[PDB]
Amino acid sequence: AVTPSLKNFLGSLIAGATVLGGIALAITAVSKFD
Amino acid sequence: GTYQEKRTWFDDADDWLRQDRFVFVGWSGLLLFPCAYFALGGWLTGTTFVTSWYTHGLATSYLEGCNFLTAAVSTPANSMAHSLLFVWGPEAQGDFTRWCQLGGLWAFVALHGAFGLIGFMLRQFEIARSVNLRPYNAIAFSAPIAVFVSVFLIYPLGQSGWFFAPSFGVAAIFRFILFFQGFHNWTLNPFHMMGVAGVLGAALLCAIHGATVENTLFEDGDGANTFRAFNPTQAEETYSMVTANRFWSQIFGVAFSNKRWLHFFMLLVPVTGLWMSAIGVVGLALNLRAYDFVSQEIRAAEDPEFETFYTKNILLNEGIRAWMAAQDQPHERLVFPEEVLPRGNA
Amino acid sequence: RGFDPLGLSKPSEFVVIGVDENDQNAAKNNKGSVEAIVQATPDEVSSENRLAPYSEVFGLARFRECELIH
Amino acid sequence: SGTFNFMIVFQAEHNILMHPFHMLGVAGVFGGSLFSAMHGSLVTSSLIRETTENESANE
Amino acid sequence: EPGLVTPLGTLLRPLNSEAGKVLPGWGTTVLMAVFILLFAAFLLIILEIYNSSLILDDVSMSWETLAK
Amino acid sequence: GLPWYRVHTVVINDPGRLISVHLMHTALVSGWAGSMALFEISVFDPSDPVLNPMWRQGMFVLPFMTRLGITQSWGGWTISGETATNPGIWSYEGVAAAHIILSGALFLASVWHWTYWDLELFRDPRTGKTALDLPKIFGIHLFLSGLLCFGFGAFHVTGVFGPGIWVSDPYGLTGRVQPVAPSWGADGFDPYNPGGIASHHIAAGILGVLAGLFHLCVRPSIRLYFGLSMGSIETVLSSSIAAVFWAAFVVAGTMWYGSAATPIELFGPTRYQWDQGFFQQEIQKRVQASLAEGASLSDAWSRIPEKLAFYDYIGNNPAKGGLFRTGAMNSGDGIAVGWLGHASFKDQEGRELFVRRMPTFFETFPVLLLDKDGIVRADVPFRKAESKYSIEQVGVSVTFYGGELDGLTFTDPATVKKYARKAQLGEIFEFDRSTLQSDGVFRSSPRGWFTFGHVCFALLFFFGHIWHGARTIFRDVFAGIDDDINDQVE
Amino acid sequence: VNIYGLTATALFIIIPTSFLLILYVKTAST
Amino acid sequence: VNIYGLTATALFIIIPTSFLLILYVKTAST
Amino acid sequence: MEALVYTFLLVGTLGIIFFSIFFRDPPRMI
Amino acid sequence: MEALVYTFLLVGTLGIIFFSIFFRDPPRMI
Amino acid sequence: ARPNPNKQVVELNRTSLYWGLLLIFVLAVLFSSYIFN
Amino acid sequence: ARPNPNKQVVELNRTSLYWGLLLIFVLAVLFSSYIFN
Amino acid sequence: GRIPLWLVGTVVGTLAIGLLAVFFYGSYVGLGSSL
Amino acid sequence: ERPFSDILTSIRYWVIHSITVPALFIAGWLFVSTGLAYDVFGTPRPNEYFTEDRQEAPLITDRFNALEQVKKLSGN
Amino acid sequence: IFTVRWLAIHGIAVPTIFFLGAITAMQFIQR
Ligand code: CLA
Ligand code: CLA
Ligand code: CLA
Ligand code: CLA
Ligand SMILES: C=Cc1c(C)c2cc3nc(c4c5[nH]c(cc6nc(cc1[nH]2)C(C)=C6CC)c(C)c5C(=O)[C@@H]4C(=O)OC)[C@@H](CCC(=O)OC/C=C(\C)CCC[C@H](C)CCC[C@H](C)CCCC(C)C)[C@@H]3C
Ligand SMILES: CCCCCCCCCCCCCCCC(=O)OC[C@H](CO[C@@H]1O[C@H](CS(=O)(=O)O)[C@@H](O)[C@H](O)[C@H]1O)OC(=O)CCCCCCCCCCCCCCC
Ligand SMILES: CCCCCCCCCCCCCCCC(=O)OC[C@H](CO[C@@H]1O[C@H](CS(=O)(=O)O)[C@@H](O)[C@H](O)[C@H]1O)OC(=O)CCCCCCCCCCCCCCC
Ligand SMILES: CC1=C(/C=C/C(C)=C/C=C/C(C)=C/C=C/C=C(C)/C=C/C=C(C)/C=C/C2=C(C)CCCC2(C)C)C(C)(C)CCC1
Ligand SMILES: CC1=C(/C=C/C(C)=C/C=C/C(C)=C/C=C/C=C(C)/C=C/C=C(C)/C=C/C2=C(C)CCCC2(C)C)C(C)(C)CCC1
Ligand SMILES: [Fe+2]
Repeated sequence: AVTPSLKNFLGSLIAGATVLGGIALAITAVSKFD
Repeated sequence: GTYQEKRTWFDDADDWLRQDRFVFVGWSGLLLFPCAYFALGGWLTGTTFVTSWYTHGLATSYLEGCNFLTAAVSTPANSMAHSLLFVWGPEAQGDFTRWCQLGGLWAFVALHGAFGLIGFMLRQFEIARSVNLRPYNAIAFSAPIAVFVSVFLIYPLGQSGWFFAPSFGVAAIFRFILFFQGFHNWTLNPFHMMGVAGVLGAALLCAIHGATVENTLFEDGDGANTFRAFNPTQAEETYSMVTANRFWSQIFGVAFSNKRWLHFFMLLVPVTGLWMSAIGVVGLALNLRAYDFVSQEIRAAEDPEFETFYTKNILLNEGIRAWMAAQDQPHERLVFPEEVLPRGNA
Repeated sequence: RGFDPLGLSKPSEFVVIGVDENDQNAAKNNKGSVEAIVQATPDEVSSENRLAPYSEVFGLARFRECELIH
Repeated sequence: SGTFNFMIVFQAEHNILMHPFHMLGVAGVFGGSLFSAMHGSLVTSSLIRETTENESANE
Repeated sequence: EPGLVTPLGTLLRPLNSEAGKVLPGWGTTVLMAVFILLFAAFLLIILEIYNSSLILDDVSMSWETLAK
Repeated sequence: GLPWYRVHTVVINDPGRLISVHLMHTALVSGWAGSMALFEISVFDPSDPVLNPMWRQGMFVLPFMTRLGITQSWGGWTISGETATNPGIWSYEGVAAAHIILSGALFLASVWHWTYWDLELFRDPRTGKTALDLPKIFGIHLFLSGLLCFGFGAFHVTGVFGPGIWVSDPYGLTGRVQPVAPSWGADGFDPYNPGGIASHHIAAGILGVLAGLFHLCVRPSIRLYFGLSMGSIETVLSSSIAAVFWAAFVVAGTMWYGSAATPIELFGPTRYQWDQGFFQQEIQKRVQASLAEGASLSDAWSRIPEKLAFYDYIGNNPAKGGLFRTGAMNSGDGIAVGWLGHASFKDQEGRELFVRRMPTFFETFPVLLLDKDGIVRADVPFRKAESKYSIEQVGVSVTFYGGELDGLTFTDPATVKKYARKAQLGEIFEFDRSTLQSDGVFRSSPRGWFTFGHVCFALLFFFGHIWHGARTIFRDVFAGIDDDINDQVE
Repeated sequence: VNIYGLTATALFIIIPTSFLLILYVKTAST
Repeated sequence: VNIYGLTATALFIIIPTSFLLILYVKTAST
Repeated sequence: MEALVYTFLLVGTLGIIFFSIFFRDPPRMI
Repeated sequence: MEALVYTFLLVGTLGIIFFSIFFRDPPRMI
Repeated sequence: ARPNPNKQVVELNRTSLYWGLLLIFVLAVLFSSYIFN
Repeated sequence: ARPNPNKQVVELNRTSLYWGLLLIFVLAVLFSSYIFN
Repeated sequence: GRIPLWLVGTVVGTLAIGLLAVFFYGSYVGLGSSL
Repeated sequence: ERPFSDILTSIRYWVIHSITVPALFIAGWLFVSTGLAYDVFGTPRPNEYFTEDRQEAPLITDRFNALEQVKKLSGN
Repeated sequence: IFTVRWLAIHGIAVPTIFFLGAITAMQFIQR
């Protein structure tokens, strides 16, 4: 079923969403600071 | 525009991103700056502390005695050969200090360098559209991208491994260059012979146009420091295109007459050179190399009197292959008696 | 029965943009820009078209017929 | 091919790639080509509009 | 001046008719970005499968697999 | 007037001539394929498929017909080992004549749309000028794209109405066109699964239809219009050049690495089957399958097929080629005539020695005789003056098992070197270098040539994506920038 | 000799040579 | 085959073909 | 055979270099 | 080899005959 | 020196292009049978 | 039908003829060494 | 400003060329010194 | 503000970059001199290249099984 | 002070002084 390979793979996409999401919440903090 | 649509959060973010500043961020800065910073920072980390003793079997760091010339972020071993070597992936499995030991810090730099070079080329687009210029600076930078992608990515994805990629170091390039002479005979591929003419031809247009302008200048100051006499907002030009035409027309025979065509010719000569050398590496990635001339290998086979410098080069390629490949390809586990390698005498 | 989430039968007004310049024997081929903000006019089913009769895809009278034939 | 033998025999006897003068000259032409591709791009990319679009920009 | 009118031209005429009409605002753009980010995750499935960077239990990815 | 490189932009304004040109380019591409097929079936040799196969003959468009189920000629021969009962109308000659009559049809349609370029279909209402509803015209083609994609999977691969696709065994020893059933689990993404191919076209066929009905009905946003510049005919060009080299890297990679869509018995083995020892872990596997019951060596090697000892030969590897070495692989080192049997190299004390194989890197690798354990015992040296490991001070003899030299011995100092040099190349063979006047140096399989073309084309199309991508965004300042742009000074 | 060697060269020379001559002769007659 | 057979034909076709094209294209541009 | 095909293409390049110097398009000022 | 060189020159002649009928220079009166 | 006043122009209309190209191909159909022998 | 208003003309001045013919001959000097092998 | 710039660059430029001499000194001694 | 000339002349600049600068340098000295750098990255010390088992350069020759194999070749 | 220009300097200037502490101590490591 689930493998150590796919467990680490689905750890990578949620790692990817925190980075791209954290940057998208970084500008929207700064751009609303004007 | 011109119908009063409202402003969304994305519109507000764009003004901060395309605000004039000491360094331009833009939208491409989100792709450029965290991918370019980790590339060279991942290069300086690997060349300083990270070994290569497990991958190739040779020291490559300042922490091992290698100087600036002999330090290199080395390619992974040929065991993996096409894995991306993720720090979470099955060849590493989360452990960082064992991830560097398998040469996986090479792929951290090569892959974060590729998305840097996409981002830097995108940087030249949105700055040009902001200042409303033409995109030819972006179009020239594709030729460094075609050299990067073909040599560092297409070539290992055609050969048997990431092992045979170049390593990000000074002397490590110097074996990759010497790899291609013995094992490929890369100096007789005409796609490299058109690469050289692009490089040496563009070096010649950098030296003439920089000197023709500098010696046909208009006397506009009175101090002999002639750099002082240039108000950059002036309507007239600073040198004499008529005189510069007649100089090379009588020195060389044919000269330029068109300042628009000239600087575009300086654009075309280096870009065509690298693009016609990215094609040659593609053939090497499949080992479709121009190694031999058939009608002279036959003639040298039957006659020990005929030779050229070509047949003298085929022996020297045998001297590179039969000698360095014992240590260069350690995964091949091969050893040589000192009688099986070709020599001359004494 | 008042069941319409997602606004699928809302009167969806449009805006029309003029065409741009191909005009190869000219100095600048500009852009298309905004001309008029028209309103949506559904269920004109004029029969000179014969392959697209209604004036609107998102018109309430067409989805009624599309619910029934389904 | 006569040149290509001279490049090989030279580096076998003298190791030209590990000499800083060959390192300067290599930077002399990689820098020289970059300074021609970059300069020649920006002059083309700042040309003033004087012709049509069917006619070439060199006119 | 007029063009030329054909039997098949009048038939396909309402297809090439509304050239210019757009939706105001943002439209379905946020819904479009959902399908891109899924399809980008879909390619990282079939790449890291085919790189053998993620290993599944029923594939084995060789020539033996093709023969049952 | 124009330069020589802007001559084809007279078409960019009016729609009607652009069909006429796109018909003319379509007439050539088909007319190539009809010409390439008739040229090649007139030079095809259906005699010896086990040993002078289709791929070694050096051949381009005929495996792409065989893969979708064309195995019979009007000449009456087949591929797999029989003759034609009846070829039917869709054969090698008939498909070849199918494209040419198609090409003469599309030639004439170009001539019509060139003369009657001015149609009321193109001049839109409420302006009366040449325009194209570029989003809605995409839905009409995207609908019909997946509809052909759905029809190909449900019928032509599944075998409900079409014939199926080519499916082999793992080792190329057999295989032909049968219908296959789609696989829907995680095995459908195994690229060596043929069931993933039929599963793909049914799944992606439906979604393209659903996307086709979407883009017909939903107009694009005004914010997304001006961003991607929807109102110009070239923003689709720069993206269609962008899409097609994403295709061409995928198509080149699955040819080079091998897939279920590139069977090895049509295109020849990869380079990754040589160096990984894919065949040597099968030949040695089947020897132990017949020595475990108990037999002689010449018994088990007599039971190994002649074909599987032919795939294990470095002269079939496409990476052992040359860029300017033209033509067939059979022009390289002759038509293969027969297999010459497995050589075995015995010491003076009878200890069997092993030949270090040649990697696909060095043009020539010097011969060696490793022992059972992997230590150099004998070799043909360079320096014959000082020599202690040479074979005449060792006494290596060669024995053949099957083939043509079945159960022979040689201790001759010339003949042992003459076969130990051949032992680097995998298995030993006999050829005839007088039939095609072969030169003796190898070439590359069409797996190797197809990979070269569709990377050089793809990496060139990357430049085409930039140039037309930069032309759409910077369209207003193509003719040179305006007078005053000095507003940008800080 | 490659029999197709000298005739792939000859077509490579003469066909783009004759291409550029046609464009030049119509130019200089203006 | 005459090795010079197909290339004496090819030069016989292409060189007077390209001769007449040059004279025609400058004519039709008048 | 090819030894005279090579020398055609060498002196062919030297042909244009003669014509590109003395029969060049003369640049006219203003 | 020559069996395809012959058929090029046959259908080449039939090419001009197509172009000489439908793409002829139209004879304008007076 | 002086411009030559003998400058004339050469022309070849389309109905003469067709006699030219049909001349060349037809005798190329003729003689190519003999060149290959 | 109507005359097409997209009729443009193509030109190739003499300084571009010389870059053309010198391009073709030079790489024909280059690659012809490899075609004959 | 307060400190003149010219003896800022002298002190830094000495300590940069002072820093380079260590790496040449460390080339003959210690690791990689070939002994 | 700060046209980059006044930054390198002010005394508030040199009261900040005279304390954080050596503290960043001395911490860079300790990272290697305490042996920490050999273990946080994994390069072998000069008394650690050859163990008693192997007496030549290491070699992996297995793709998925490298993690436990390198830990044997490390002598650990 | 958190400026885009300041971060660009201190993203580079801070790790480079940390590394010059390393290489200078690498020169005094005996065999
Ligand atoms: C935007 C800049 C950027 C880009 C383009 C990359 C790109 C890359 N990085 Mg780098 N990286 C970055 C920033 C970036 N990184 C930053 C800021 C850091 C510091 C934290 C790193 C640190 C880093 C390390 C340490 C490594 C990489 C690696 C990689 C590569 C693997 C990509 C991957 O697997 O992501 C996969 C994820 C995505 C592509 C995101 C897609 C978005 C998804 C699809 C949205 C859906 C989310 C959803 C909620 C998921 C639901 C799951 C649920 C069912 C549980 C790739 C070349 C690896 C590498 O170089 O390979 C050797 C590696 O080891 N990166
Ligand atoms: C789908 C492919 C495609 C299409 C439809 C176009 C269409 C266009 N291009 Mg683009 N282009 C493409 C691909 C494409 N291009 C690629 C891949 C590149 C990178 C090499 C370029 C680079 C490019 C540039 C740099 C320019 C164009 C220009 C043009 C315009 C006129 C072309 C012209 O006058 O050529 C005329 C062509 C000839 C007179 C003959 C050229 C001879 C070629 C080089 C070799 C012979 C052809 C070859 C044997 C056929 C093999 C085809 C191959 C695919 C197998 C037109 C809008 C021009 C433009 O936009 O200016 C307004 C322009 O300046 N294109
Ligand atoms: C029941 C569901 C189902 C199933 C079983 C399949 C089955 C399959 N699909 Mg399909 N697919 C489906 C639904 C399905 N599909 C749907 C609903 C969609 C959306 C329309 C698609 C869209 C789709 C696409 C777009 C592709 C597949 C592919 C595949 C194949 C698996 C991957 C493969 O062969 O690896 C081989 C392919 C890859 C590993 C893809 C590599 C992509 C790389 C990243 C591109 C590299 C280019 C890039 C620019 C780098 C160049 C520079 C570099 C050299 C440095 C297989 C036949 C792939 C295929 O064509 O197979 C050959 C593929 O590309 N599918
Ligand atoms: C009347 C229909 C028809 C049929 C049945 C055939 C049948 C054949 N042709 Mg012919 N051909 C036709 C029309 C046809 N052709 C036309 C009109 C042309 C002119 C363009 C050609 C040009 C042509 C050439 C040049 C060649 C063939 C070849 C072939 C053979 C194999 C085809 C193959 O494997 O392609 C496989 C096709 C693909 C891999 C394409 C996949 C689609 C790609 C990925 C594009 C997808 C983009 C699209 C937008 C998808 C998005 C939608 C999705 C999201 C839903 C086969 C005998 C080949 C052959 O063997 O030579 C004789 C060959 O070389 N044909
Ligand atoms: C070896 C030669 C070489 C180098 C070092 C080089 C360097 C550079 N050229 C640039 C530009 C250009 N160069 C151009 C044409 C050319 N450039 C050429 C050759 C070179 N160009 C040639 C031959 C041409 C002719 C076609 C153009 C047209 C431009 C520009 O416009 C551009 C510019 O604006 O310059 C100011 C800059 C790129 C900015 C950038 O992406 O940084 C960001 C950093 C990134 C994206 C990370 C790259 C990571 C790389 C790919 C891998 C990592 C490598 C390690 C960091 C270092 C390894 C070093 C070992 C080999 C010792 C930079 C100064
Ligand atoms: C070392 C040599 C080795 C062998 C050489 C072989 C060369 C082969 C390549 C030749 C390249 C020719 C390219 C085109 C030249 C051109 O456009 O000139 C244009 C000039 C224009 O000059 C114009 O002349 C005009 C005066 S007038 O009108 O002509 O009287 C004047 O108004 C104007 O300003 C002036 O520009 O035309 C001429 O005046 C001279 C005629 C040139 C055409 C003949 C060239 C071919 C014959 C060459 C010799 C035999 C070679 C055999 C093969 C053909
Ligand atoms: C059974 C077929 C077998 C294969 C056929 C192979 C044929 C090979 C030989 C072709 C002979 C061509 C001789 C010259 C023709 C000519 O001058 O036409 C002149 C006409 C003028 O028509 C003009 O057209 C004008 C309209 S417009 O301006 O063009 O829109 C109009 O004003 C005017 O009255 C009208 O005269 O030009 C055209 O309009 C059409 C373009 C013709 C040029 C292309 C011909 C070559 C491609 C042929 C197909 C591919 C073959 C591959 C080899 C090239
Ligand atoms: C990998 C990694 C990463 C990254 C990191 C980084 C990014 C780092 C950085 C780093 C850096 C950023 C570094 C830098 C460095 C620098 C240096 C080390 C320098 C040196 C120099 C020298 C030595 C010299 C100098 C000089 C010159 C130039 C000449 C003259 C003299 C003088 C002295 C002045 C991440 C996190 C992602 C993840 C984890 C891991
Ligand atoms: C009219 C008509 C007809 C006829 C038709 C025909 C006869 C057709 C043909 C067609 C054809 C017969 C075609 C052909 C084509 C060919 C081609 C199209 C080719 C191409 C090629 C190319 C393009 C190449 C390129 C290249 C080079 C140069 C070299 C190599 C590489 C490359 C690729 C680069 C009929 C009776 C049926 C009916 C109707 C009417
Ligand atoms: Fe300049």
